[PDB]
Amino acid sequence: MLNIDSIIQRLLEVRGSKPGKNVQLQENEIRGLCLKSREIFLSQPILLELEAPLKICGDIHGQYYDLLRLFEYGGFPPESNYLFLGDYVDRGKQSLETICLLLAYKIKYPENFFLLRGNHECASINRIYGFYDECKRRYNIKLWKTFTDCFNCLPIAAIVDEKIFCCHGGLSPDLQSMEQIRRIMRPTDVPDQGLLCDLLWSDPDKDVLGWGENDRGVSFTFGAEVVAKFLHKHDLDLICRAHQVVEDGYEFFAKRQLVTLFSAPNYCGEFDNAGAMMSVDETLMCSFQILKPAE
Amino acid sequence: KKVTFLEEVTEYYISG
Ligand SMILES: [Mn+2]
Ligand SMILES: [Mn+2]
Repeated sequence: MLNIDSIIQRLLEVRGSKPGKNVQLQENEIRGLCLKSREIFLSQPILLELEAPLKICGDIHGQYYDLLRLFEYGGFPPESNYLFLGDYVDRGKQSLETICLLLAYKIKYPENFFLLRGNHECASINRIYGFYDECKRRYNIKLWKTFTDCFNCLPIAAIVDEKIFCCHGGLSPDLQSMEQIRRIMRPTDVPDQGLLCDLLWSDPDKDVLGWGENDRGVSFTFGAEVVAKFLHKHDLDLICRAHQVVEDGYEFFAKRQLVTLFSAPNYCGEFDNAGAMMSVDETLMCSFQILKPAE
Repeated sequence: KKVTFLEEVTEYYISG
């Protein structure tokens, strides 16, 4: 039995502190977030059907104080509805605080707050790129395994008002009907290839015609006509995805038929990129707020 | 409905 309000209050009370200040929840509280959110994820569709207005965010990668700023400008739940597109953990310094706040809001406002799976919500990846280390350092191995079982139940994609298709990575040459996504059973790991892999790993590329081998070493690239055909077959207007660092936080592809969102400013302290959040209003007019890193 | 886009982008700076 969670005291979700107590947990959220403690996560938010570090706002305004010198960036880097930790929240040390109890191990049992973090475990509780995982157990309860897993129930909620499994009870909801794996392909979400969402109604605007809402705000959509891309990668966070453990940049907790940047997540707090997103909420400060976007409005704290449930003032605004949110959809996050994955990659909550790794690389940044506070993956635990980040995923704990997101899971806590999912539990408190399960029909106003939504989280998709990214490719870093996968044990084979986040064992290496920082999350496992953070868990072992601050708590224990067992807690990391608990997060893994929770992540294995995240939904994979969302459609906003039957017009905006959202996922972390991108399209799949295997994908012909949305029913294929719906029939993916959870819990599941992410396979090294195939539909689920592509949805979390693939990228648009302006120089490819059709499908190409992705330079990442996983999945594919796809071109602008693949996007156009996808939108026409499924009666969609827009693909909204994340997964790539883009300099202004958002970046259009294929004459605004696809948009990439990335919400971790100055990623890894290397890229000097902005982070963006896309607001979708009830008429599906999309607008962008960006957080630009300054000295 | 139909997706449209606002031309005006809102920018915030994050010092530090
Ligand atoms: Mn990422
Ligand atoms: Mn990614």
